[PDB]
Formats: sequence, structure tokens, C-alpha cells
Amino acid sequence: ANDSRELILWWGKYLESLGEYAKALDCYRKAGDSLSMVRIHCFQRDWKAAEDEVTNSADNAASFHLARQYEASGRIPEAIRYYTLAKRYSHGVRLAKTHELDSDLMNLALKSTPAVMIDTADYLFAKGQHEKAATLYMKGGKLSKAVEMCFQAQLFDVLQHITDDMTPEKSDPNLYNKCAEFFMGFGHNDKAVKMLIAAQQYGRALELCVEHDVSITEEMADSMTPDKNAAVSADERNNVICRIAKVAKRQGNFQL
Amino acid sequence: YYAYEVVHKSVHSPFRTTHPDTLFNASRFLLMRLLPPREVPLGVSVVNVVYVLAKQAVEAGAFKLARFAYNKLQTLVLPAAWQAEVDLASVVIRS
Repeated sequence: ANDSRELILWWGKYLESLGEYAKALDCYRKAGDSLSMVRIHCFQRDWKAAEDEVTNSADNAASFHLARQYEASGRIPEAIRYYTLAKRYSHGVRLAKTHELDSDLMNLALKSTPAVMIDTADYLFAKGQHEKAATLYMKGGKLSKAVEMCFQAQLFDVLQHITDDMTPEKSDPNLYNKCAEFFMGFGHNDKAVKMLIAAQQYGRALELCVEHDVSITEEMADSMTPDKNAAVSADERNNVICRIAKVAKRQGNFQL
Repeated sequence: YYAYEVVHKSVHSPFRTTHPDTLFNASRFLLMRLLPPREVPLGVSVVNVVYVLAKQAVEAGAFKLARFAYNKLQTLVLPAAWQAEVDLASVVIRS
């Protein structure tokens, strides 16, 4: 209460290492100097320092004392690993961005607070990393653009955690409608039909299904399409749908 | 007990526990809790607490409370071991 911590430090030093290490750990963190026990016992690869979670609203502890102590006293990459080993969603972002260790960066930027989420997102644009930026824009605010960038980087699990917030179709409807526009541009049938079914556009898959003069299944001509009859002309019946029948016989199917 | 120990003890002897939802609602509404004679252990100095609490009340909005915390920013003094210097550094050391 007189803005002082000296007797706490003296007590911590008095029986610091006599099997009474808990005494010094008590009388150092309150005193502000727990470095000496790191030199004594956490130089012995005390990898973690009891990271915590919510007690009333949230509480935490860290191996970061160990880390920044190492980083100031030379063992900087040891500190960076200790960011993972303190689960540092900030120093595994920030001080693992200063000394880049992606075993600490991405492990502590896969699911990190938007503040550090963006801070690894804005850290990772210039490396040609749309994945990193999308993997750092999952709670970072960029989501629909992050659907678009995931469409550049072909990310869908990263886009899964992007669209965790919004429409969880592993995507946005802009991406699926872009895919629909492509598949109608290609004129391809089956992937168009499947994706529009997945993107809830059965009507667009209808105009490509039964008049495609291909084999038509129960959904493919009955779910959206009203008729299982791909034969609309008697000449088509005897030539094209006859070939469809011969193919479906060669398919081993008996119904179509 | 939270506010006094956590923030006043930031220089005196460090001991901090926080509740981020409670501290965010504090960043919207905290300023008026810190009067001395309102269900308090008493004997508590809140120099750091007044300063940081006023800043927190200013920051996150509730623009009434930002102005109120401007009126209640910090005017407090470090203890008597610091009396020879915080006589001049009462307003200086913590705004």
C-alpha cells in the first residue's frame, strides 16, 4: 500500500528453492519478479504455465512470462514456440509476426479474436496469400468478399469457417450463383444439376435435365421435371430414345 | 474491491482480475460507481482507478458518460511516501 514490493521479493528469495518453490512463486508474481524461478525451473522446459479459461466471464494465464523472458534474454524462437505453449492468440499473432513462426502464427490465427484475426489478415496480404487472408478473415469482418477470395484460392473449409457466421453452405450464394452461371455457360448438365440442387435452384436444373437426350433418373427427371418421358417424338422414340433405351440396357438397368 | 485492487494496485502491488463482458459494459457505464462512501471497504485510494475508469467511461460510447468522465478524469495523489513529488505530480502523473 506504499507503492512497494520489496518484502514480498525478499520472502520469495528466502526459501525459494528448498522444496518450497510454491513460496517463491507466490511471493514473486505479486512482487512482479518471477523471472528467477523461470531461470531455475522454467529453463527446465516448463513448456506451459497453466493457461486458463472462463471462470466468471473470462480469465487466463500464460507461458508468456516465460516467453518474453526468453525473448528478452535471447531465446526468442523459444518465446515464439511458447506463444503456442501459452496459446497466445496475440503474441502468436503479433510477436510471432515479428519473428515469423507459422506453427505459432496459424495455430494462433486459425481461431483468434477479430483484433488479431485482422492483424494476421493485414499482415498476410502482400505474400500472395488470399488463403491466409481468408483464413484470417473468418471472424475478421471480410466474409462475402472472403467468399470471393476463397473462390480465388479454392478454400472451402476456410470458407466453411468464414460462412460459419453467414449462410453455412460452405460459401455464399454469390459463389454458387457464379458457379451456376459458369455451368450454364459450359452447357454441362450433371454438375450444373447437382450444384443448382445444392444451391436450391432446381428450376435451372430442370431445363437441362430431360431434354439433354441423356439417361434420366428418378430425381433427374421426376423430382424437378414432371415427366420421366424423355421421348417427345416418335422418330425420337425410334432413334434417339431408342439409343437411350439401348444404352440403359447396356447400363444393366431394367427400368429406364 | 475489483476496481480498487485491480487498477490502483497496477503500480502499488500488481493484482488484476477482470470480466470482459462486465468490463465492456463498464466501458459504456462505469464512472459513477467509484465514490468512496457507497458500500465500500473504505481506506481505499483510487488514483489509477479514477484515471483509467474515466478513460474507459470516455472510450466505448454512452456519450453522456464520456463527458461525465471528462469532468471526473483524475485529480488524485500517490501515498505519503510519494508526498514530496506527487504534491506537484498529483494531476501530472495520471492526467
